[PDB]
Amino acid sequence: PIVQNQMVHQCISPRTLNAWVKVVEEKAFSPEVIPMFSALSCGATPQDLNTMLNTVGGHQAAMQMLKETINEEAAEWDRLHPVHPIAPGQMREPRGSDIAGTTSTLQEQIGWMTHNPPIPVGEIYKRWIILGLNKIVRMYSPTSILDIRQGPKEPFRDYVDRFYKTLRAEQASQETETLLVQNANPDCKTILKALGPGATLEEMMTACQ
Amino acid sequence: PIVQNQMVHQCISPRTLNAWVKVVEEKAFSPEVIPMFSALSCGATPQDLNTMLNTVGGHQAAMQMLKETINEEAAEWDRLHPVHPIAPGQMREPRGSDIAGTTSTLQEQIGWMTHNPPIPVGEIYKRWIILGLNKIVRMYSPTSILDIRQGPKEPFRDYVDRFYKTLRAEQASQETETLLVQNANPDCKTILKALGPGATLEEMMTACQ
Amino acid sequence: PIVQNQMVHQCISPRTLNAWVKVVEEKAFSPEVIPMFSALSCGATPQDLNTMLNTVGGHQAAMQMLKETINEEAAEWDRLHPVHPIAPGQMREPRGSDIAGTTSTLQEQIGWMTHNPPIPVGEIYKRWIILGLNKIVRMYSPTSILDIRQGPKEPFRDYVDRFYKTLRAEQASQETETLLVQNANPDCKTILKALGPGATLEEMMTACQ
Amino acid sequence: PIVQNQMVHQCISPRTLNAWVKVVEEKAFSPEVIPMFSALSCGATPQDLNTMLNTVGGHQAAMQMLKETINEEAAEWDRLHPVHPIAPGQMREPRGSDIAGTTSTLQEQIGWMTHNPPIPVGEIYKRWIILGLNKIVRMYSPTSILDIRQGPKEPFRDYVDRFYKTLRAEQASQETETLLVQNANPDCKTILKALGPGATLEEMMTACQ
Amino acid sequence: PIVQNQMVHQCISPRTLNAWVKVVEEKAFSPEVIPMFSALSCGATPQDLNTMLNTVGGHQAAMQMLKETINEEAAEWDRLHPVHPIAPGQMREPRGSDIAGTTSTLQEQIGWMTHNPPIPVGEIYKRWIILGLNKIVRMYSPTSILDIRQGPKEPFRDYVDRFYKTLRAEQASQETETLLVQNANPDCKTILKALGPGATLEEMMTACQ
Amino acid sequence: PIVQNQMVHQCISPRTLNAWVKVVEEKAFSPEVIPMFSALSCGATPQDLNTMLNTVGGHQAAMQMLKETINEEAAEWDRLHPVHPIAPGQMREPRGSDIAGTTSTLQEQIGWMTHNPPIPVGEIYKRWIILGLNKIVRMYSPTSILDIRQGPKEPFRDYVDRFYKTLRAEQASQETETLLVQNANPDCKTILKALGPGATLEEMMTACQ
Ligand SMILES: Cc1[nH]c2ccccc2c1CC(=O)N[C@@H](Cc1ccccc1)C(=O)N(C)c1ccccc1
Ligand SMILES: Cc1[nH]c2ccccc2c1CC(=O)N[C@@H](Cc1ccccc1)C(=O)N(C)c1ccccc1
Ligand SMILES: Cc1[nH]c2ccccc2c1CC(=O)N[C@@H](Cc1ccccc1)C(=O)N(C)c1ccccc1
Ligand SMILES: Cc1[nH]c2ccccc2c1CC(=O)N[C@@H](Cc1ccccc1)C(=O)N(C)c1ccccc1
Ligand SMILES: Cc1[nH]c2ccccc2c1CC(=O)N[C@@H](Cc1ccccc1)C(=O)N(C)c1ccccc1
Ligand SMILES: Cc1[nH]c2ccccc2c1CC(=O)N[C@@H](Cc1ccccc1)C(=O)N(C)c1ccccc1
Ligand SMILES: [Cl-]
Ligand SMILES: [Cl-]
Ligand SMILES: [Cl-]
Ligand SMILES: [Cl-]
Ligand SMILES: [Cl-]
Ligand SMILES: [Cl-]
Repeated sequence: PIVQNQMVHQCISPRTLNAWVKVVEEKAFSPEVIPMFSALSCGATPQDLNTMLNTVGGHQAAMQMLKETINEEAAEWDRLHPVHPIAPGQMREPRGSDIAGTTSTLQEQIGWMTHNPPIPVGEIYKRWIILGLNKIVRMYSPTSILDIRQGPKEPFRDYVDRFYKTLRAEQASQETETLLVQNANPDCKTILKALGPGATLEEMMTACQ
Repeated sequence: PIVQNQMVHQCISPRTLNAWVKVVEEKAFSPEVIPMFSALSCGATPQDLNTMLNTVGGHQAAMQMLKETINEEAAEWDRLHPVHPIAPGQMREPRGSDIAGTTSTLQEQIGWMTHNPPIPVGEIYKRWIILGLNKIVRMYSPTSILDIRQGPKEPFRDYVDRFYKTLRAEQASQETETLLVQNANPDCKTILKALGPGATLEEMMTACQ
Repeated sequence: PIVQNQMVHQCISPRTLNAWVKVVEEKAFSPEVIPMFSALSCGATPQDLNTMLNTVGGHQAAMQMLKETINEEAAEWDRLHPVHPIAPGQMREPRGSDIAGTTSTLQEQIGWMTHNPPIPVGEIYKRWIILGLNKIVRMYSPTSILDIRQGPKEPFRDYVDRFYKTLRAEQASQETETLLVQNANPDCKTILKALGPGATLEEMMTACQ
Repeated sequence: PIVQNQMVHQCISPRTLNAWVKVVEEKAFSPEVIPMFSALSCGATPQDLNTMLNTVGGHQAAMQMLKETINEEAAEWDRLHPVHPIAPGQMREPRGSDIAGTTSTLQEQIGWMTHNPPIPVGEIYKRWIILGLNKIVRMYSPTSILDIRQGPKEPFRDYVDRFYKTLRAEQASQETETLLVQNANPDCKTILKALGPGATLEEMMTACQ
Repeated sequence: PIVQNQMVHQCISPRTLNAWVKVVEEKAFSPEVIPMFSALSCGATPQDLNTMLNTVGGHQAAMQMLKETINEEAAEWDRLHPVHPIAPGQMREPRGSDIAGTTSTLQEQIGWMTHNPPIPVGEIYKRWIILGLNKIVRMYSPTSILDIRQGPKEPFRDYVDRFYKTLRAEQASQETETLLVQNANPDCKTILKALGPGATLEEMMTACQ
Repeated sequence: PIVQNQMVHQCISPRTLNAWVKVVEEKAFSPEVIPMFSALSCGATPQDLNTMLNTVGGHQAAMQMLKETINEEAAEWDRLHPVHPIAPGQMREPRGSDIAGTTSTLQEQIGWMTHNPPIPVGEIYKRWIILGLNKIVRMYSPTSILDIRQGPKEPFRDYVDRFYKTLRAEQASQETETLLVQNANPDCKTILKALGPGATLEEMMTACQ
């Protein structure tokens, strides 16, 4: 990544590398994997981002979907930012493929990211990757919120956990009280109805405790 | 977070990230998880705080209660601190949503936290989160102190552990001798009665050892 | 804690935090936990010390005894050092509750600890905590030294280990040859008697090997 | 490796050393081992690269293939860059065997890598090694893409994972929609045929979900 | 410990603390524990050395022998270096109890160790401790070298391992070919006799392979 | 070790210490242990090298062979470099025993290693140790290359792994195609014969796949 000390390039650490590999091995593409990726790739160059994605073994259906998303965003970038035999020793303008690190060198990437003003190719590429990762999360979300209904003897708290877990995956962690009540079991629904509208989640959970 | 070297921004470390994820996985929302969160988020930006909260998988009923608490505190902040097309290159005043990191950039957050004098948006947001976490702890406290009574053959020490464990959860670690005696078993109660008032916990525990 | 680079404040590390939590989980309040706490809290602010104590789940009977000890020492501090509407921008004198971190801010704590000359509130508070921890160790010491006697077929070395383990807990690691001999079994006692007085532990152990 | 602070030599870290040894022990020569090697050997001298390769126990058939590849590339380097009793205290030009670290000292390697302009012998040697590693990956790829066909009751997602896993190994992670459809089972093939051409992978996977 | 940056005091690290605790837990007082202690206590103050010794739970017979050894060496130090109401703001001369850290403060210890010329109280105290540890190792050595004899079907290599393991413990790793031959089994003894004198260990082991 | 910042002495790290102990515990004296030792002892003083060797428990037959090798090399050093009551405050010339750290202090070792020009006693001693370690590896190599022959149903790849593993141990990783073919089973030998001479290992392995 690029870090302070002056802004200088640093090697990706074994700790960072292992942390990413392990979270994928344990969590696959549960929603919480996205903010972990984002956090672990803080200051990342496009090379660093490709490194992290490449260290993943398996999950290749998802990674191909990721590739396709990246290619679309790169095509759109080029449409919005067309580049014009470059002047000797001068910084060239990055194309989509340069941002994704397929046609740019590390030194070029460092040049853009540390320029004044910077062309933040690390942040732009991360944005495309996170967009692709959110799509994978939505695809792999196993259950519709319509099918999350409280069991006859399921504690209300356990039901609320499932409801908001499902909502998070279906929306890729991007921001329902009435539906929560509607999908509650008849005993807790009666109690929640009696609370009326404007009840907080805390109050609803206390009531069905 | 923001740290010294001059006050500069640093990437959240994999060690910090993993420590938070693991403590939640092992301890859920036992009271001791709060001071761990506070300690692990030392110097945290609002982005860092959202990162830590987002890395948590599951417990989504609690996180939604947390969200609601944050939104209330943000609404109250705006009521107390209304903001007035900003002057070119000047620092704007943070709204509630800027403190919670939904409408502020990392650079803006860095600007407020390192300003002279600082607008400590990291500390303000942490305060709202801890307030929400304490409510979760109180909600998930399984037992009333009224039901913590010493067993006929339960060692006094074991009883005192349960009593103060329960008191801590019920009060979210925010600061009873008579009730302790009252809920003791008849043999130890007789002994403690004979000690009289003004006995320390140490003396009470020695007496029923 | 406060450390050198100039004396500056640093965030407590995840390594330190986890080390303390784990040693308590594994060793409870065996004597060796005290020097570990002292070592892990090197340079600690009162906030850091409260953090470490708060990260402990369970053992709440002991922590309440710790609280009581802290409150006594704070009351005594105030008796010895009474404080007199403070001058603008000037350092106030710490009360007992400021040293224990209940009524002082981190910035105030940093101010006292790094002042010239320093008011070492971190060291003063640690002293009160260690005093409380030593009392817990003495309370939880399961066996009197009077009951540590060598078994008929127990190796002398194994007996000496138990004797000095017990002595350490009973005295909270704060500094017997005749009693060691007296509590030895008849065969080793005969041999040790024949060595006479002035025998070192090494010589005694060699003799009953 | 060589790193910034001025460009200076640093000892390879135990963390780096162990990370490489462990990834080989767990993953052998699965494709994802290559980007891990590349990442762990960031800034590596030829000595460092030989160190990492030498710390591997077993897999000696592969390492001999690696040796042969390195020797070929070294022979080609010498053909392209012939060297001409060197001037006192002056930098000599590296031969193939100097780049591979068999006939060069660490100090010479440091001299080339930190020269102005640099002769990047660490990067040149890594390139030869990665070339050899990609060949090992292609050799050890157990299955042809022609044999990856969707099972009668195999979920489409599971099939796509195998297809792109196989494609990655066969091509050593160096960059098929029609073949994917062709190798799908009759039920999903019917559905995919009906989507027509121009369908993204996402759309194809949604359709056969 | 005291380290470079100027010679400054640093807190003992959790890594160092845990490494010492664990090596004792796993190896007790096998000979190899001594050089580990010495290495882990590099630059240690007397306080640091007491910390490390105090973090050990159990083994209290050995630690009491250690105490006695330390007290003897302290008594001898005072005999050799008698100290003479000290001049204001001046460095006092350390007594035995100051070197062992029972009557000296950390600041005094830092003063002696970083003085010009230094009074290396950390190194002097470590020397006394290692002397005591070597005695513990000799005491706990379970077997005399006279009882290490090669089994009828024991591989010569396995016998040599036991012989030199025993010799190391008996001598506390402080520096026999004829005895090695003498204690060999009749078949290997015949072969070694035929080699004659002046045979290296390598040659002897090859011969009885 | 000695490292850059100016060349200064640093304490050997707990990570380094543990890494060496563990690799020996897991790998004994498999060939790959040598480059690990070399890598872990980067910049090592003779004291550091003795530390690492001393932290090893067991394997004492091998360590005695190591001792003997070191003593021979020290004797040869003295023969080649005889030393001549030294001038006050001046650097003395190191003897063999000074290089091996038996008669030299750490400060003397630091003096030689950081002198201009340096007398690299750390590198000289490491060379003697590695020479001794290579001999141990050759001694403990369990199998002659003459006995590595492909099984009737053993995959060619598995056979090549054994062949080059054996060759590495027999030669202590110091640099056969005809012998590889000669020791292949009759079916693969027929195929390899038909390839003719000049076949690479890759081609041979593809042919017998
Ligand atoms: C964790 C989570 N669950 C969801 C369910 C449905 C939709 C989105 C989500 C999210 C992501 C989610 O909303 N995460 C929060 C952080 C957070 C996490 C946990 C508790 C409180 C705050 C976040 O990133 N931001 C910017 C945020 C902050 C305050 C209020 C609203 C949003
Ligand atoms: C740990 C704990 N148990 C409780 C039970 C009921 C109510 C609150 C709690 C707490 C939190 C709790 O009180 N923690 C203590 C720190 C502490 C922890 C353990 C032992 C001694 C001191 C704390 O944070 N502060 C500021 C404090 C310090 C000294 C006296 C009183 C309070
Ligand atoms: C470890 C231990 N066991 C005891 C039994 C009864 C009373 C006290 C104790 C102690 C604490 C104990 O005495 N620890 C020792 C350090 C130590 C530990 C182990 C071996 C040698 C020295 C200590 O802290 N100091 C200051 C000390 C140093 C030298 C002589 C006497 C005391
Ligand atoms: C991971 C993978 N699977 C493959 C299958 C066939 C051929 C090659 C491969 C690769 C390597 C692979 O292509 N890795 C990608 C990084 C990557 C990994 C995972 C998802 C998205 C991007 C890469 O290194 N680069 C330079 C790249 C970046 C964007 C588009 C195309 C290529
Ligand atoms: C490891 C060991 N085994 C022994 C058996 C009997 C007596 C002493 C010992 C020792 C300690 C032992 O001798 N350790 C060696 C280091 C060493 C360890 C292993 C192999 C080679 C060199 C040592 O510390 N020094 C100073 C040394 C160095 C070279 C020659 C002689 C001594
Ligand atoms: C790993 C190994 N196996 C062997 C079998 C017989 C003889 C020696 C060995 C060695 C040591 C071995 O040769 N290691 C290689 C590094 C290496 C390791 C693995 C693959 C490619 C290169 C090495 O140290 N050097 C200097 C080297 C580099 C390029 C060509 C030839 C030698
Ligand atoms: Cl893969
Ligand atoms: Cl979730
Ligand atoms: Cl608790
Ligand atoms: Cl091998
Ligand atoms: Cl103990
Ligand atoms: Cl040993």
